[PDB]
Amino acid sequence: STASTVEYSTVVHSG
Amino acid sequence: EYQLVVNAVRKLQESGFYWSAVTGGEANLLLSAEPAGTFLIRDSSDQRHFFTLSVKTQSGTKNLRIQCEGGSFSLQSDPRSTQPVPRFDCVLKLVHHYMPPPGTPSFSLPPTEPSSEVPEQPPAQALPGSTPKRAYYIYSGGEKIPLVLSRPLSSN
Repeated sequence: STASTVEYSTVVHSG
Repeated sequence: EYQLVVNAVRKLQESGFYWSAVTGGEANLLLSAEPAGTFLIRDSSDQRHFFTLSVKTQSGTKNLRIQCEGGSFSLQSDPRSTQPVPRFDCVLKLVHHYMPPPGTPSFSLPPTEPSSEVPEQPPAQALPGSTPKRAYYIYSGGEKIPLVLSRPLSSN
């Protein structure tokens, strides 16, 4: 895919 | 918001661990191709008033960005870390998630507290009843896979 690359989610939301 | 992120890059880039010249995720991923076991943050394109950081692991490289809330800096939107003050050091609080706490390992010179023969002892130094709990890991779209990351990038 030559476009969207900086994809991701989150880290240790809360607990 | 932007001022908080930009003011952070100024102090964060001064460390040398910030490499401005790659792509959003491609910049952070380069750490896996060179500084293995190291994580770095790049300056998002566009107005260049934002930076994203990603780390390397056996589950895949992930990138994360800081979120500006009114006048506070946080990698999320839940105020579960008001330990510090409002408008404190922007990315600095977020850096704890991208890496370990500041305070070089050096300290004057003499060992304020020696640890020679001393069995039966609570190993609690920097923990005076204060721990905001930190950790960086990727979510399996349903399963939280905890990963421990804490390595600074040293050029090369």
